[PDB]
Amino acid sequence: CTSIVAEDKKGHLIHGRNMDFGVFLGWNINNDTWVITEQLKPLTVNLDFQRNNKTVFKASSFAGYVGMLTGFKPGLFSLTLNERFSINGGYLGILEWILGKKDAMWIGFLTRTVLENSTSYEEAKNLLTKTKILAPAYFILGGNQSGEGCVITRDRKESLDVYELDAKQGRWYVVQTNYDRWKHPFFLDDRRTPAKMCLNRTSQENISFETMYDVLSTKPVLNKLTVYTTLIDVTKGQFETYLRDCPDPCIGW
Amino acid sequence: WTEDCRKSTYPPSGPTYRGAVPWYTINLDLPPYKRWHELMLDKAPMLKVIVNSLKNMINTFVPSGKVMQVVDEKLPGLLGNFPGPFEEEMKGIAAVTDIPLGEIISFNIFYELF
Ligand SMILES: *[C@@H]1O[C@H](CO)[C@@H](O[C@@H]2O[C@H](CO)[C@@H](O[C@@H]3O[C@H](CO)[C@@H](O)[C@H](O)[C@H]3NC(C)=O)[C@H](O)[C@H]2NC(C)=O)[C@H](O)[C@H]1NC(C)=O
Ligand SMILES: *[C@@H]1O[C@H](CO)[C@@H](O[C@@H]2O[C@H](CO)[C@@H](O)[C@H](O)[C@H]2NC(C)=O)[C@H](O)[C@H]1NC(C)=O
Ligand SMILES: *[C@@H]1O[C@H](CO)[C@@H](O)[C@H](O)[C@H]1NC(C)=O
Ligand SMILES: *C(=O)NCCCCCC
Repeated sequence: CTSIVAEDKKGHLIHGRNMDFGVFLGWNINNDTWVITEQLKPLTVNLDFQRNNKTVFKASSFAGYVGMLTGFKPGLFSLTLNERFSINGGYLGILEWILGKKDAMWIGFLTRTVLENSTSYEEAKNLLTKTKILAPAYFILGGNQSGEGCVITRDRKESLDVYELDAKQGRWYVVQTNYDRWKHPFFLDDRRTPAKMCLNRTSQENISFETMYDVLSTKPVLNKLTVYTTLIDVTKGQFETYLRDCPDPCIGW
Repeated sequence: WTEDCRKSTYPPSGPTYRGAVPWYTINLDLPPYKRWHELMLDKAPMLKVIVNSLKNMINTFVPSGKVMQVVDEKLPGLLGNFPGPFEEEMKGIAAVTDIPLGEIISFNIFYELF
């Protein structure tokens, strides 16, 4: 996955993400695709969650999966989740849950609770920062005012770091793939550096839905695992997601 | 290796863009058991394809049937009841798609399972 929260010259927030998933079922040697990735594209749906014929939050999810991986509350905040890798991952977290310690929330469910029930960017931020979880994760969260955008690197029981926007110091975007910002990306899978060069070439002035979709279409930020691309605009209420393909030639991950 | 940053790719067109994705409206005023009924009636065949393709990868290590008996018969009680809307939301999805509850749960906790 790749999640970006950018801020144009006039303080407008654009939140874009790519959803990479599907290495686990293997490879389709006949047309050069991942088995799950191709099977998730016809399952991808957009969801207008309503209460009293009024939109609570919108989302992009896979049909039959009740948690939320991409979504926003119109005019409030936007939230995408990126997978984080760890030593044992969810497995301790799952073990503790079976043996009886249920004081922690499942990863898809918490972002589902935050999108459905949180009221502000600060409320969402506080809950994603300090809620116990069963597995590590990246929470990429943008707000409705200027400077309200951050990546929350999460351990199971602790917030390792929160990387926020600072336009005054020249930081107008936050990128996050699947590796800790202070650490280095795995040699064979660096999508964070091309994402930045494309954002840097685009310039803060020109960042928009069109240029944000541009960077998420550049290989390897676009790759065989990319199921969909979502561009969010919390203030304008716009929420578009598009199924993707990466025709040969294209990197696999 | 990286590629030259792409230009003029929006609105989406070309071999980069499989197609738009449809909107469904989920009414939270309905009880959780009935929230996904409309969506799952239209999407049940596609999710059944995944569970098939999930069985084939499992089969290459240990036989799948014996694996899936345990997931369906013993996992839902192993994990207990999930909080809030989710136990009912997943129970609804399991009934409308004719897919066992353990597999609907396995789908929904796939992140923790990696
Ligand atoms: C590479 O080859 C794969 C296998 O040939 C393709 O996977 C197929 O994609 C189809 C469309 O994306 C899926 O369609 C669904 O098929 C099931 C099975 O019969 C039907 O029930 C569904 O009704 C049907 N569509 C919907 C909307 O329900 C296939 O299931 C799927 N096959 C497999 C084995 O996964 C890849 O799409 C293909 N990729 C490329 C880039 O060519
Ligand atoms: C969001 O919060 C509301 C209220 O705090 C929750 O709604 C209640 O949920 C319980 C369990 O599902 C039900 O027994 C109540 O009837 C619900 N009340 C209302 C007024 O809806 C809701 O479950 C929360 N959503 C999430 C995803 O956690
Ligand atoms: C932005 O979010 C805040 C809550 O953090 C809310 O009070 C406000 O009405 C929202 N809209 C604007 C324009 O500030
Ligand atoms: C994206 O980087 N990781 C994506 C989501 C994992 C999806 C779990 C079903």
